[PDB]
Amino acid sequence: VQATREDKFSFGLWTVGWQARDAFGDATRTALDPVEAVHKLAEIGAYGITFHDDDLVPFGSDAQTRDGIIAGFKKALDETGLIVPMVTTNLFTHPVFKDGGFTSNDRSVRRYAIRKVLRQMDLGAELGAKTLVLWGGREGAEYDSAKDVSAALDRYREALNLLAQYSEDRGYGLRFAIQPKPNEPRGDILLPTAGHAIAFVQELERPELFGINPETGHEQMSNLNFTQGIAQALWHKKLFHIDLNGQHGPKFDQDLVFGHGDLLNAFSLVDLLENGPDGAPAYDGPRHFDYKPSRTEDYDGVWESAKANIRMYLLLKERAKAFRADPEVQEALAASKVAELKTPTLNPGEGYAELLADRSAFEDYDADAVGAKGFGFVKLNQLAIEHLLGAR
Amino acid sequence: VQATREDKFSFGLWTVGWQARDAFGDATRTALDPVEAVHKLAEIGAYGITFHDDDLVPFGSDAQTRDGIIAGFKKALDETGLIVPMVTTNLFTHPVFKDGGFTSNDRSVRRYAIRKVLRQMDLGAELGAKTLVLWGGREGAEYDSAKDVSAALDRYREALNLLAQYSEDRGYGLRFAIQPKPNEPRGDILLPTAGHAIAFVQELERPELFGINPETGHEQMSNLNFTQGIAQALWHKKLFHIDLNGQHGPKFDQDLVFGHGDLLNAFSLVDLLENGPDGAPAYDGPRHFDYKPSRTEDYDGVWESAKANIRMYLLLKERAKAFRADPEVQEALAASKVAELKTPTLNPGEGYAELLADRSAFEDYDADAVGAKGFGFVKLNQLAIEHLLGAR
Amino acid sequence: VQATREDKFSFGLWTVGWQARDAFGDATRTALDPVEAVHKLAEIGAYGITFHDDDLVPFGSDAQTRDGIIAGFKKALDETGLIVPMVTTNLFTHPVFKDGGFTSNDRSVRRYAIRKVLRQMDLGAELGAKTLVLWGGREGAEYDSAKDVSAALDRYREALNLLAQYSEDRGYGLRFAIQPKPNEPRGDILLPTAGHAIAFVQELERPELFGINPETGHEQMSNLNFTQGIAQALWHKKLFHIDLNGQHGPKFDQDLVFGHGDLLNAFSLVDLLENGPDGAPAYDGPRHFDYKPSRTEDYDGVWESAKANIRMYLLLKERAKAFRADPEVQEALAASKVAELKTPTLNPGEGYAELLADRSAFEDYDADAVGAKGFGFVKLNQLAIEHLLGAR
Amino acid sequence: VQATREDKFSFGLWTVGWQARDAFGDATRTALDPVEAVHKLAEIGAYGITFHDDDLVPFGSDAQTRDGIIAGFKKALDETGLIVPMVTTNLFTHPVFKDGGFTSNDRSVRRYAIRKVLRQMDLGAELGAKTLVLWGGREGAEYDSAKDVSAALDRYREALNLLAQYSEDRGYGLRFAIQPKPNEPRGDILLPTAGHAIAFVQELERPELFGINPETGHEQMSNLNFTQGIAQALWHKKLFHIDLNGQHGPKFDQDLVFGHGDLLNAFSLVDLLENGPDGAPAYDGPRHFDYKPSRTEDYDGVWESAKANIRMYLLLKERAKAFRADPEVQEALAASKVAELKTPTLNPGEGYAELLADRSAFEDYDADAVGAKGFGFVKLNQLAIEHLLGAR
Repeated sequence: VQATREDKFSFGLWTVGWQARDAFGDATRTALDPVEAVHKLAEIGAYGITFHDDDLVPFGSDAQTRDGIIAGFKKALDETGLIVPMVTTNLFTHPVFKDGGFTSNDRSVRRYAIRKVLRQMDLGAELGAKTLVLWGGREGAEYDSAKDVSAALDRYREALNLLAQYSEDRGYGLRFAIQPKPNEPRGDILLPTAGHAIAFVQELERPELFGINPETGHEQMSNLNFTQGIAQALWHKKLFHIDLNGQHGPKFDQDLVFGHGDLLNAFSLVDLLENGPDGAPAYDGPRHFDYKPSRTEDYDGVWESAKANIRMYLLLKERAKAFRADPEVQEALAASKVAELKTPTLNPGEGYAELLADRSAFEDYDADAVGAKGFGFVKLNQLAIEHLLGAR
Repeated sequence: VQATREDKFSFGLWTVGWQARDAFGDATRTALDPVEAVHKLAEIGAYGITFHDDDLVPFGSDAQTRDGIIAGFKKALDETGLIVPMVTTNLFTHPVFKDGGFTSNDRSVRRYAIRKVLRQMDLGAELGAKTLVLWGGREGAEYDSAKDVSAALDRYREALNLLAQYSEDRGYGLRFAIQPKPNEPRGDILLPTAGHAIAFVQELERPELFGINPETGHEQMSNLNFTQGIAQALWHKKLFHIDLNGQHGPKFDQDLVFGHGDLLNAFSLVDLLENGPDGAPAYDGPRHFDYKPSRTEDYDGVWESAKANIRMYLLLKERAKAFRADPEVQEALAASKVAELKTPTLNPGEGYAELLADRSAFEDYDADAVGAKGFGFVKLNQLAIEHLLGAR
Repeated sequence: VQATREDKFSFGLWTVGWQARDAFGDATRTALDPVEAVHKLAEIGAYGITFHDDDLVPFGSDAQTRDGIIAGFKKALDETGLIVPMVTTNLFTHPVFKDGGFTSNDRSVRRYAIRKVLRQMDLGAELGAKTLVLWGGREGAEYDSAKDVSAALDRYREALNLLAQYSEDRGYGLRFAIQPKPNEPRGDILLPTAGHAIAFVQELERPELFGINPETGHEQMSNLNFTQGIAQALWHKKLFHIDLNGQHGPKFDQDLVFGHGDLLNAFSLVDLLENGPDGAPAYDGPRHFDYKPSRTEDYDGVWESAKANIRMYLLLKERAKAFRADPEVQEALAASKVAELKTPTLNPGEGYAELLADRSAFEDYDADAVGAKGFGFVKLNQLAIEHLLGAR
Repeated sequence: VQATREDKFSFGLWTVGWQARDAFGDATRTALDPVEAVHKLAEIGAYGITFHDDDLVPFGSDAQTRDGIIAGFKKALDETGLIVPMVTTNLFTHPVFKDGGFTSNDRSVRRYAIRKVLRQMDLGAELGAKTLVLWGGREGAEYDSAKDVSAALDRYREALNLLAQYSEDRGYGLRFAIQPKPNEPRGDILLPTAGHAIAFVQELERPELFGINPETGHEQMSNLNFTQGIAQALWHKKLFHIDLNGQHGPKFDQDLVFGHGDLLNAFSLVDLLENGPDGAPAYDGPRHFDYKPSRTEDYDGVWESAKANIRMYLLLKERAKAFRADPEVQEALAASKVAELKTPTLNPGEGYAELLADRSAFEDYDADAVGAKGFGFVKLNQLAIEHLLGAR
């Protein structure tokens, strides 16, 4: 197939730009020029590009340089038609953030971190970004007695309340998306799952401005069901953005191409995002790829891997639609009573009083006869997979 | 040490009463009489006993039979002085619940599930229980297409709103605590971690009546930090109850004695609960043990294991107390800046305008000098362990 | 695609016959009659059936009874043309085996364990079985001080040496296949991975008679690469049998249909077993399915799930073949140097003296230049996945 | 507690020398001078130091430089009395090794990796090292079709056979220790566990010169029981060296101080190594710490962490000793029949025929009666933890 701008495929500058310096070895690729990145991505079908302040402008660039870089970057966008849907801030690389940005034990670091973000907000607003992604990669601990979690949540909240305040006052219209991750680089990161992140956001001052940006690999690092977590995020209406990639369970963060890790779950995820109610997608934001071209690859492998992300999503989309359109699947869905879950448990107007009065719901209920009937889930699963294999 | 009623140690009837029939073998123990369990627990120092409806009254007992059991039960409670702080309902054993209770795809099962729970609420309220624990062990799926999560959350919420209503109307004054679990017995369980359950609870009609009942091993099954998740539950003020046990990371649910799994996390958990703010404990509900005496043991091993739970908690408590009263530990805390996280990042009355104005927060900030100072976290962790080891 | 006797699909009596009584609920299916099982399996295309002693003859049947059952069973075999390629012994269900069979701390249980297996060997010999599978499910511990691992290995070895002696004296011609599992039902099981089992077998008196029977799901419970461990087993020539099923990482043993867990790894496994050395399979034994029909299914679900196992294998086989026959794949394989690994590092007759004399292997070697060339592994992976999805 | 040279504590130069550049941030510490490291370690009680060729001599130093560095290093060992018990080679950092050393698909890289190692062998022999540790960090893959495992094992073997030939011919008297790791940095590494490494070594030309160097965190990354795995290595007599550190289950490689991860397992481990047969340790080699001072620390934190390792080991030893010496433990050990596993299952000269004629081993055996006696394992376990806690 072919990607259109309506597919809304976006990529971070740090994805195709990863030089491949891992925890155990040196970089295997030279630095990627941002203008070239813009050009290369425009060519493969991306509709937008994202970045961390520091991916674009080298940490400690004088005003002249910074200004210089931005203007060249704006031209490239101009020329290519790519947009900047989201921007983020690097609060994890520099040694000053070793104990965190917003929740560093050191108060001076917290103040500095806020300033660094305000500044990226400005650039973001100027480039037309709608979302500010916040990844607290250094928020956490290696040792339990080293971090007061309650105080850290207070400080995290305190910093976000301020960012919302500023954005609203400057009229930036940004939405904020917290990105949860269980560990790496800290032994344990605060807001470890999509769940914890949603619960937190609900405690902010203007909760309507905050949501989450879950990443496939992060939930899988804890062996959780990504599709199921996204289904909950959508239920809450907190899916502000999504990062797609691949992972092979609980181990270091792999950042593989989307669909190169848990293929079955990548299939069900695409199905959930696209085969939304009223035919339409359940999610309309950017389909952002936060992945890394393997260290064994050169620049050709890099563009090949960028294209693979798009091809995987579109191939899966195609099979998810065929799946839902199959009359035999329709028959299996019915036998499994998937849609019966959408009908309220109670009849309209019934409350506990009427439920208590219904002998058929308890006193005369034959639990044994109901318990003997199967749901036909295995057959339904087998049909889904045969659709994925293109065998039907 | 010896346990006092003030310690509030409670056990489920199903813990010391587990007959040890696992997934691969027959029971190794004969059934425990509930009255006998009441007497034995009182004798080891428990202050309360809890139970699932089906633990006390065999599924399908006629009313005469059920009435008799309840009366003998109440007599034992009376005579021993034990209380019933929480009650729960078995919505997972009978074949009828193979696809869940409140969220089964089958509508009639959902109606029956609610009635089973309402009936248990009556019995709980009559025994004086203050909390109703909800463990949706069968709410979930083995295959992604078999369950509409959104519809499932709607149905879950629909059942919970009804229960709150009934309780409030009857003046039962119950609090509801959802118990999260990632998997087992379903491939994936809905509301998999404490975070997911908290975010869900926030969407109910009367959220103030709802909290969580997190279990040590359950969060460890996802390799998450239990103490850190408890800290967040406390920050939200949703820790209504707690289940203590042991686990060895991601594998089947072991239900070992508390402290027999991740000892270091058990230590930091007791520190968090007892050395709360203002000298006093941060948590005041029951310290409930939801564990299982190993299948290799006989009734002597069962009582030994019940006592081991209490000993474990008291030994860790003593060490946590000594830890904090150690001037060397205090000095390390000060050097690590733990308490400085409790100081607002912003000055009183300071807003973004003033922050933007502070050149010491950015323009004149020496990130490099700050970045080079060590936090002394290792030394702090070492003192903590020397206290646990009784080496200090 | 349809199954042939040549495909060698076999199933354990205990797979389709699993009543779905799990660690948290009652059985949802009635007992399956063995003669019935033989007939149904013959019908779906199985070439053979396997069983534990206790699956066929209920624990403690008198000889008359036992004798009667065997006679009926052999008749069913006869009529359908099904063989018994492997047999095993239940050394895990009965309470006497709570601390192990061959490695129980209790000497009398160890003696009894051996007698139970000798007895099963005679029956297997009688039915024409070629392999004796040994799954030491109760060998291991919950606590480190409870089991002397060294002594346990001595006793595991003592028992196996005896079994081989007996088989060899009697002329049974059996091969012995140890089945590794990391945990469940015990906290930790002895010989936890394919590797631990192979290393152990190398220490027996007649090692040539011993190999392993690895199970997809068991290696995945530790997050290991199943295909890669099978490759090592084949390298050692110790792959005597294989148990296929599905699993979703580290959690309780799921026993899903083959290919319903890690699909990518199911694909690479079929490629490995089938696209062997010549053109011929690299493995010639039974393709045994050790799975469980989900607890939510009735007998229609049971037969559907049996067929799904065969269907997944044949579908993956078909795509593995197509993958290897593709010119574009051939090209990608050439660019990634997969086949260059098969060429010795040393030239014929070269030793350390000649290597040391080669300035080009070190002194004049341009490591920087070589390190800059890409392997094109992502592209190769992408072609494989597209073959799997029937996209090419 | 004080460390003596008889304790044999060793540290890798790359441990205290780790500059704390992780996968997400820059170094937080400056480089450590080898000579200084030597003086500092001597000072905290270590008996020896180890290093990777590239840790001591910067990759690509001329012989003049190389020679100079070796001379100074040699002086420091001289003055301090420290020895070099083991050396290793860096076959993972440089980009050329992106697909492995010995198993790179590129033939030239394979020739080069061997040369790199022969050279390091020379230096090792000159400094008196007795063990060559091989950590195949880059041997493996991210994608199944990219690496022919069988060909890889052949090439791994070919390289090792040459190394042993050379050492034996030059009369170096080295022992080779393969260090297993499941993943990181490759998606999956060849020889993922202690078990796989042991099986592989058994296939070499001179297997008696080869063993393993297992690391605590490596086995825990797969959630395996490190103590039980060491016990197996000991049973095989392949424990040639051991790397101690801490880890919190399946996640990135943490490399915490020994005992700061799974503390209960750290305890059973010291017990296994020290309370060997007849008072004497079961293991005699170096107790090497392969850990990293947390990224949040400065040089102060670095030395602290170095001493914490020694401290942890000595405190555990002390408690393991006391545990075993306790008559109450001695009594519990007897009741649990731990030592009965040491008695052969068979009587002297007893074979299959005598066992088949023994009616007490089967026909007249009361499995139900034996199945009901408890093993008293929880109680023994509780005694161990009370000893660890200093409460006994």
